[PDB]
Amino acid sequence: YVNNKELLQAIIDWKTELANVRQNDTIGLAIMLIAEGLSKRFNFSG
DNA sequence: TAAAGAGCTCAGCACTATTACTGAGAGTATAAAGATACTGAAGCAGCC
Repeated sequence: YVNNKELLQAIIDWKTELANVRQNDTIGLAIMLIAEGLSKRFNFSG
């Protein structure tokens, strides 16, 4: 799906900003992505 | 002797405080996981 590392980056960055409102959606798109990919796991998707 | 006091405490309907107790919530950091048939109607598509 998606490089875990870049996600660490984005979230570190929203950490730093929340240390000041919203967050980037890059990480949010990736979240949708990973949710939907897990959905196709084998116990579920049944 | 026996009708008649005044009270000693036991059925019989609540009440408040209770006690499991079921629900709402908040933590979660390995993975990449298909054998109708027909008619019709606008839209699309090429043309002088």
